[PDB]
Amino acid sequence: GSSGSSGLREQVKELFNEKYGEALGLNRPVLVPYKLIRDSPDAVEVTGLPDDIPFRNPNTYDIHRLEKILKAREHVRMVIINQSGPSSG
Repeated sequence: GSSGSSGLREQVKELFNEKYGEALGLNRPVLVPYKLIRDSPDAVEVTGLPDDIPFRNPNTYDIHRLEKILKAREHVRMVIINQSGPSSG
């Protein structure tokens, strides 16, 4: 319930998605199966995120977190714990 232009949200979206891709060893951004990771916390590892900020759907965070995350976009790093992905899609 605010006025302006919700961009960060999307920015963060592509961010987490971007990380996933790189983590998957791909060269393209891929959505993050938070639903899975949720039930399976030993599926993908998420790090680099800002302190005092967990790792969940970017569609909930606040201007701060949204920014913090973005402020740690270069720090944010994903590591495939248990999943393994194919090559050349």
